[PDB]
Amino acid sequence: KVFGRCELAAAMKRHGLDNYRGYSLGNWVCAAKFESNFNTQATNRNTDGSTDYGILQINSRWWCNDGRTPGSRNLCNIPCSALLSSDITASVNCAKKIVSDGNGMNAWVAWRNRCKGTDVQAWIRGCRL
Amino acid sequence: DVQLQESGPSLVKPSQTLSLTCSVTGDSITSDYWSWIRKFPGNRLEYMGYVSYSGSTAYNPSLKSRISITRDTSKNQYYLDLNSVTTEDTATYYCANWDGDYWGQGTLVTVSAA
Amino acid sequence: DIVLTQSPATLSVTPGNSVSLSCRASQSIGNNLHWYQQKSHESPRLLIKYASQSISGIPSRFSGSGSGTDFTLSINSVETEDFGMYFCQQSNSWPYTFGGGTKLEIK
Repeated sequence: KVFGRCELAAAMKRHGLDNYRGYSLGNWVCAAKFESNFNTQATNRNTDGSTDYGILQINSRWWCNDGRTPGSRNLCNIPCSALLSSDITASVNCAKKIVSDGNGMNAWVAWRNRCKGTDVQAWIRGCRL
Repeated sequence: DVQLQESGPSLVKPSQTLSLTCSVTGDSITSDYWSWIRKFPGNRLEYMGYVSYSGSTAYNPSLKSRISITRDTSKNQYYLDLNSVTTEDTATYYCANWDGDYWGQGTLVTVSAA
Repeated sequence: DIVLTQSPATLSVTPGNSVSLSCRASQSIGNNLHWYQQKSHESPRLLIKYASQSISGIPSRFSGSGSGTDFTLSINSVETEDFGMYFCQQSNSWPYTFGGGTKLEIK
């Protein structure tokens, strides 16, 4: 499923991402935009044999288990296939745990490169929330 | 499956340092976030803090920085150090993972001059 | 610090009836509100995750709802094993905080 910017912004607010651990809602929409282009079924195979899954490209080496990644840890205690749903519940749950680590949202490389230090609120502007 | 268990002194004196260890059986401590929660004599629960997989920590400001949460990969345990305790720190301490799915049995620690 | 207020402090019910426990946040926390059950000489047990997400291994009679600052924990048809303490907790902002708790007793 490919979300529209405002559609995801509204769903993410509904999933309590607005102001979760000091991050404004715009950070999450921008992040999803640059991590997966709002595509919930997006996947990317990495060099280390790990795969990033879902709307928020969650890594199979540290966060979810896809049964195919070497030094896997499954920090989110969930199967990677659960982050490929049109339902963003599992992806949001895991992302919240990821961000609760000291590195915060810096775990999302695309977010780092394209959102951090940018006017992130613009991503929820012009939306019926 | 995973199981947690608190251990350490149950009686300590004022101004000393209270230390508890949480032993984790079933999986590596490096595969989760770990925390410490305590219950005061009046059903008052307080989230003390947690240590992330990275070793980064979050401490409740209410502890005025007397708390320290560390871990030992080799022994597969994580600890809690609470400095300069007072009768105010008398409570039932529990260790549980960040998600709160796994909890220990809880251990009562009384801070007393006696 | 986000403050959680639970009402009522105590609730008396007859096994078989239904009850709803309230928890209000001094500030909005979206859906980041969790419910715990605690019985004497026992550590807390997670009943509901993020306002309304159910937990594997928990009776179906437990359900939660609400968002923002107003949340509720419902128990459709109370059972004897359901008597004990119930606490809500928010993870939206550090430090995580718990509500004073609501005690559920047999009528």
